[PDB]
Amino acid sequence: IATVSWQMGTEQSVRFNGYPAMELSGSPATGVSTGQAMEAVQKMVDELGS
Amino acid sequence: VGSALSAQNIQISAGSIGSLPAVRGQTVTATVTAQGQLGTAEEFGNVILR
Repeated sequence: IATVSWQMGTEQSVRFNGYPAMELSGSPATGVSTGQAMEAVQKMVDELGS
Repeated sequence: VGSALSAQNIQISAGSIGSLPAVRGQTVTATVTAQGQLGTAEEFGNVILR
C-alpha cells in the first residue's frame, strides 16, 4: 500500500520575508570596493529570470 | 463529508530512525516523510465517503 524508498532531502528550511530563501556567502577581491561587488551581484541576479 | 475530509486529509509527522536514545550500533539517521495531503481538485474527488 506504499512506495517507500530512499530519496534526497534537506533538514533545514529558512524563509526570508515570507519567501523561501537560500543563503550564499562571498568576498570581493583586492582593489574592488564593496559597492561595485554589490552592483555586480545585483546584475548577475537580474540577468536571470523572474 | 466533513469527517471524511478531515480523516483523509491530515498532516502526518512520522519522525526519524536516528532517534535521541540511540542504542549502540548506529551510524545513519534518516527523517521519514509521508505527504498525506491533497493539493489538486482531482485528488479531492476521490475521497471515500462510504
